[PDB]
Amino acid sequence: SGVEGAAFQSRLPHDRMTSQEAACFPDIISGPQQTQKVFLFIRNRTLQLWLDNPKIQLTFEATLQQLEAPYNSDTVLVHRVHSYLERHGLINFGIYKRIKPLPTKKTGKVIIIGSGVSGLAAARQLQSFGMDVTLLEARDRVGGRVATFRKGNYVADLGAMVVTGLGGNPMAVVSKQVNMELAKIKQKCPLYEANGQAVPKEKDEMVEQEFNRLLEATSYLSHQLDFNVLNNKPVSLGQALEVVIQLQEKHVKDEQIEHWKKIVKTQEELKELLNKMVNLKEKIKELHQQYKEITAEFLVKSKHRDLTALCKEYDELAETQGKLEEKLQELEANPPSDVYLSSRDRQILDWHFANLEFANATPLSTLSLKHWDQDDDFEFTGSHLTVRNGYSCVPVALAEGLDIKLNTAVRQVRYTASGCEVIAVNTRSTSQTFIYKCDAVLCTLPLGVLKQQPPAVQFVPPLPEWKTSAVQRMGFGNLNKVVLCFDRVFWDPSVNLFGHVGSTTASRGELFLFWNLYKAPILLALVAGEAAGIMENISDDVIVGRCLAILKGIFGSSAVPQPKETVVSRWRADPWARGSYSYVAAGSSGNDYDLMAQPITPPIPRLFFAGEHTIRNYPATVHGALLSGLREAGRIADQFLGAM
Repeated sequence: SGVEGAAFQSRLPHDRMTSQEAACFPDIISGPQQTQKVFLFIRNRTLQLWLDNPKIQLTFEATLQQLEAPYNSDTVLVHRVHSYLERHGLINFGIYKRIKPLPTKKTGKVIIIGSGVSGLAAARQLQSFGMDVTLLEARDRVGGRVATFRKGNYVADLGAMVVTGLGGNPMAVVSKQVNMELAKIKQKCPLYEANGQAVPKEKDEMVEQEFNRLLEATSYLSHQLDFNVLNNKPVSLGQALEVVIQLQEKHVKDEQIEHWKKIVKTQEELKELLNKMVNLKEKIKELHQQYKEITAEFLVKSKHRDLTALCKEYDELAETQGKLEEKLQELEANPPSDVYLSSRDRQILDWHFANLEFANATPLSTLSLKHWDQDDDFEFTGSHLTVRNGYSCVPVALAEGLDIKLNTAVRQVRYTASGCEVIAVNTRSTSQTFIYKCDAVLCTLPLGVLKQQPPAVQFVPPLPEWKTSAVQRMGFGNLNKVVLCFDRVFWDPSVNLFGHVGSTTASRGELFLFWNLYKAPILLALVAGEAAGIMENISDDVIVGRCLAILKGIFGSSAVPQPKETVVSRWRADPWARGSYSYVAAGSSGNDYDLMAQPITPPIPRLFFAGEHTIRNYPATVHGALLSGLREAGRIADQFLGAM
């Protein structure tokens, strides 16, 4: 399934056309199905060629000469496809050798705001399509939310760090293009309590099993019983979880009752049986007395079979009595769960939650119960890997040959029915400004900046109500890292990551997860959920000291030396960011990701948006950013260069 593979690795269905191709090739979709069959093979065959060697530019010519008969004969179609694929960044994207040198004559001038992966990506596309493009970047470096600390042999990612499963992941190609050393993440993640001791294999699995059950429960509750709104306010995921935990607590209390009742009842029965027995003892005494008084050869006979008969009664009860102490002692021995989760059990569960508040980069209570995982259906297949040599190798390589004006903070974007103006300023001398003119503006500003109040950059005219409203609706999270550079490795080198369980639900996200990813003696500590923001208000020294506390508790003092170097991120504070990444907030939905990507026109689309918060199916990711870049590059090329 080679050509079949290529289509999959391209997030496309190998045996049918997408609504897209259907739109661009309406003559085929609504025509001989025999042609559709051909179209696809051309598409799948072209991608293949590209994917089987993404280092060199795949051309229309090169494609045509590699297809086999009878395809190689339909020159036109091949072209039509190859073009389509290229325009939409499915081939010839990332970084490759050009066998067909760029034309000197550059048509159309577009300015890109921000030089993040989304930004660079589009930039390289618009330029390969022969347009005049310049990226204005506030920072004194490219990468944006991709930041890598490099000093000596020391390497560590302060921003994104994980690559999620190569299957169908565009980064896979890019990985190959920049020679980025990716290393899978070993699943073994040992958890250690507040005091420092590990968590027995058993509990880890138990509490974790419970963690999944709860989430599953909220999912059912949401997409089955439609419990998605309460008191007119949207239901958050944490809201559900807390409710689902409440119910579990009730079910336990309930089974404790029915048991206490079984007990008491069985104790009442005994106390009663015990009594009549004490009366039969009394009754038997009225006979082992009296009885012993000439007709006695029949009186003794009548008194005997009498007195005995009251034992074929008594010791008979001792029987249907033991059958109660047996039933009793047995229950008081097999009591049900005293509680749903112990105090310590709950702390571990909170770790799993915090671990989630990491993946979503926000407190569970702010997440939409219904849509927080709106894109689950789009995950790539494969093990998650980590960028061993620093995820920055990507943006750096992507910036090669581009016109990037670092230290240039944009403060105003003007767009009229006849052109655009981008006003920026030097971040080193706010006195001087710049007025770049262009036919189009591509805004890859983070949602965090777009949400800023007062506004970091001004739009003239102001953004539509429908755009600002979505911005205000969408969630933008925060996550932080603490980089600990040591001169020795006192941790387990075979262990990729290890957890630290907090003491309280509130602080469950404080340095809960430690990462061992690099060549040098380096550990990363994560700060998730509520902690994230708060911790930013604490000095590097203190925040580091607390890390050491944790580590020392795990490995023992004296075993944990002082860090020769420490790096602490504060992404919310970062004016060029204002948070880590977007998330579907309770009250918002995947539709806002679409509304974001929607271009703004005042008769012809002028202002365009790209970036992780604009790509609905692959939101909050480096690859998400990447695609949103290619996406707009294509959309813009179609508008300004039209057809090829």
